[PDB]
Amino acid sequence: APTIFSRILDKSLPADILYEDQQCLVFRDVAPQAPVHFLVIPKKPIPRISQAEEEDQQLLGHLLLVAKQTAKAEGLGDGYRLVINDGKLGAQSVYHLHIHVLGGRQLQWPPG
Amino acid sequence: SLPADILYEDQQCLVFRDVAPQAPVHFLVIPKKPIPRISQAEEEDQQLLGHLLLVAKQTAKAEGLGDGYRLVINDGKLGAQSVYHLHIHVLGGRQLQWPPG
Ligand SMILES: [Cl-]
Repeated sequence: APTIFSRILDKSLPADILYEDQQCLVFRDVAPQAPVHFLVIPKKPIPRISQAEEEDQQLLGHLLLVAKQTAKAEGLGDGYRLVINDGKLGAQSVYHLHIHVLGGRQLQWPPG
Repeated sequence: SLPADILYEDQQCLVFRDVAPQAPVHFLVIPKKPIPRISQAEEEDQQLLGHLLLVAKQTAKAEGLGDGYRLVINDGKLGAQSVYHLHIHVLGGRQLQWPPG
């Protein structure tokens, strides 16, 4: 049942943590696709965005605000990209909701 | 473009097809409040931002994206942000690659 993010959350797998509160955790991606690449994850183990529900509204907004706050802290003033992958066609890696934040280089278009 | 290209509307947001699609399904979720960039959202926007994500995933289901899809928000020049109003892109109907641009 638990994904590897369970170890990130319980600190049994050391990670470069940029932000933490009782709702979420932000840590660097160890397979980075940009000079800055971090993940914002809820502590509630919502597996994918398609499985979020109305009761998650506050949490989801909080994740976006934390993403943009952390982007500022990481010096992404010239721009960045937020990405959420759902399921196989979305190339979702781990089945625990995560927002990717990529910056520090020019992002291309299309976005994959 | 036609009125039916607005896939969803409420007092908080509008959802409409992208006329320069990058996938067989490609639509855009925008707030009615004119937040220019995600980097300029503020704490007061918490509920609105969560609503936009829920609307994105609800509309993805309505558009038949049951095998996966991708949400993208671009900020500024390095993000390739193309209009200075907040847009959540939703892309589906094909395999999305990695990296995401
Ligand atoms: Cl954009």
